[PDB]
Parts: sequence; C-alpha cells; structure tokens
Amino acid sequence: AQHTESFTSAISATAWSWIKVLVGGTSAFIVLGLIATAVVALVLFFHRH
Amino acid sequence: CTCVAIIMVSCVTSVWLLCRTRNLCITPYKLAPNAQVPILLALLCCIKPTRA
Amino acid sequence: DKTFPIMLNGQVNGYACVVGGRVFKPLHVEGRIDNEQLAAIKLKKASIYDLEYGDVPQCMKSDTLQYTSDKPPGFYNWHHGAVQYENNRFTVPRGVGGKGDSGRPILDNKGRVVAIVLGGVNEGSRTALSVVTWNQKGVTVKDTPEGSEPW
Repeated sequence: AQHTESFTSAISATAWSWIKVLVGGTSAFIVLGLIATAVVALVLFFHRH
Repeated sequence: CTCVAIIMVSCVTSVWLLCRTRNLCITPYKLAPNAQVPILLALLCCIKPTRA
Repeated sequence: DKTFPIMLNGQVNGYACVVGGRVFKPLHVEGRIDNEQLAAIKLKKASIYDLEYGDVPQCMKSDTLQYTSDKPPGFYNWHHGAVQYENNRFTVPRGVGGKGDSGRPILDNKGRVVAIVLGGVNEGSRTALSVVTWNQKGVTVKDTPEGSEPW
C-alpha cells in the first residue's frame, strides 16, 4: 500500500452520526435527570418557608 | 512580577468592597426577624437567602 | 381521641396517631403496633416528612379531622398542657419533654389535629419542639429548631 491507514479511516458519515446520537442523547438523559433533582430541591426549600 | 502585583492589589480591593456591601445587606434584616426580605436582594443582588 | 402506643420489648417508646385519610407512625422509633387490624398496614421508610401509608379500610375511617392553614396563635389542646404560638411552638416548661413519647398530636379547640411532634428532648431553660405544620395552602412542612435531639 502507498498510504498509511489511520484510526478514523474506516468511519463513514453515517457511522459518525450514530456515534453522536448514541452518546449525546444518553448524556442529556442523565443531565435532564440531574437537573430534575435540582428543581424539587429548590421547591422544597420554598415550601419550608 | 508587576502584572501579578496589579491583580493582587486589585483583588484585595474586592473583598474589602464586595463584603463591605454584603455587610450592609443583612444587618438591617438580621435585626428584624419578623420581616421578610425581598427576593431581588435575597438571591440576585446579595448572597445569603432566608434561613427558616 | 384515638392514639396507639408502639409495643417494643414490653415498654412504651412511641405513639402512632391516626388522621382522617392516612395513619401515621414515627420513623425514628420501632416496634410493634397495638391493634390487630393495623397489623396489615404496609410498613415503609420515607423522607424526613415522617410519611407512612394509611391503608386502613373504611370501618374505622374519619377519626380525627385535619385542620387547614391560617392557624391562629391562640390556645391549643396539647395533651400535657397548652401551646400559644403559631410560627414557633410555645416554650413548654420543664417536666414535659422526657423520652419515648413521639408522635403525640396537638389538638385544636374544635377537636382537630394540627400538628404531630417529633423531637426536642431538652434545650435548657425552655423547650422547643420539632413539629410538622402546614404553611399557606396545605403543603406539608417539617419544622425543626436548632439542636433538637429526637424525642
């Protein structure tokens, strides 16, 4: 072979889109879960006084 | 060494200015336990909120 | 009224009151209930609100009616005296505030439960009670003073 094969040579544009979907959605589904517990905690402090 | 001295002589004029205004926040309200603070000065303009 | 002491190893250590719609029991105490028909009540843990499950049937429902908000600071029918304040509990004198009598309700002049005590063994010259209250529209609030040991 005249060239050198890199680590990201075989990854196409469709395979990059499934990587961003399967990482960004699962990261935001914990971030929304983490921000859900920061809403009722502020609500419970308002209910105390 | 001059540049880290200008920042440090300006950082010590912060805690003598921010906490000076913060000491003028709650001492009109620490003397009034039967009064309710406004929510504009409780959280945004000043730091310490209501505590029970 | 209708309150049930909790049986643990032969001695009394807590009182399990009943409110209309849902029964109660202190979480920090333990033992067995003193009613045969309350043995089927599902025991569960909860948050600091002292939340139990009142799955009693209709045969002994509507015992003590609850009280709404806007509680006046006047007289209240405490079991060993009276309480004459609204935002804080009244400074009850010495003698009261022993041990093993948690969950005792506070009655109104109309025979309505307004609060359930949780703690406050002793603070010194006076005594402050960590008690549950309703703030403005019926939302359940747990109120505690500083340095309140459970009682």
